[PDB]
Amino acid sequence: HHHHHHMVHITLDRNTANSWLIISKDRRQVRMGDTHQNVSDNKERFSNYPMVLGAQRFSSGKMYWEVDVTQKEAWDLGVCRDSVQRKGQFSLSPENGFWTIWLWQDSYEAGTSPQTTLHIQVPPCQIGIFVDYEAGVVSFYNITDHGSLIYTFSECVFAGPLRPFFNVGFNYSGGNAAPLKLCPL
Ligand SMILES: CC#CCN(C)C1CCS(=O)(=O)CC1
Ligand SMILES: CC#CCN(C)C1CCS(=O)(=O)CC1
Repeated sequence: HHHHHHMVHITLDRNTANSWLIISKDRRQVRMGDTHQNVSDNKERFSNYPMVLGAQRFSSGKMYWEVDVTQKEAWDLGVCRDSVQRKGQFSLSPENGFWTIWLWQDSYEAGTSPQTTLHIQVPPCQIGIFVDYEAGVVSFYNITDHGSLIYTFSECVFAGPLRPFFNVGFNYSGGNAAPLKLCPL
């Protein structure tokens, strides 16, 4: 792909984080802590899952960023509406305002409803995410495999401002403690 020139500097919004997450001082990395991180509750925090939003809001244009997923067993990545549900249980779908892919139990899937099997020959260590607001497109690229396409959501109905979306995943296994990291431009 040739989307690198639309690179944007993403930072994480502490106020949206699940209360177990630890966001680095530079707001570029997030991981699951082993307990509640001693923050007050607020209506923005994702309550049921280890999720956090980027601070940036996008309502036009073309945007590109990259996320490091090295040695993780489970994660979700993409974009979502600013108005997505924060509390209780919900599925990651375009109907609920999410355009995402994930790794779960040794398979990669796109967050359609129902979910779509992805075909990845080279497990990615970094993911590129491209949003074209006007065109209604969200695309995912395998940076480890020379930028190969993973998945394109087209005919997207964003229906609001978009935020970068992250899920570090649970760590029931003891094998998923590693952080998500926003990679430098
Ligand atoms: C099937 C599947 C999948 C991957 N995610 C959509 C979930 C999000 C909720 S969760 O509790 O973080 C488990 C992982
Ligand atoms: C956020 C949240 C939650 C659910 N928890 C009580 C734990 C979090 C740490 S764990 O290792 O994922 C086991 C499940």
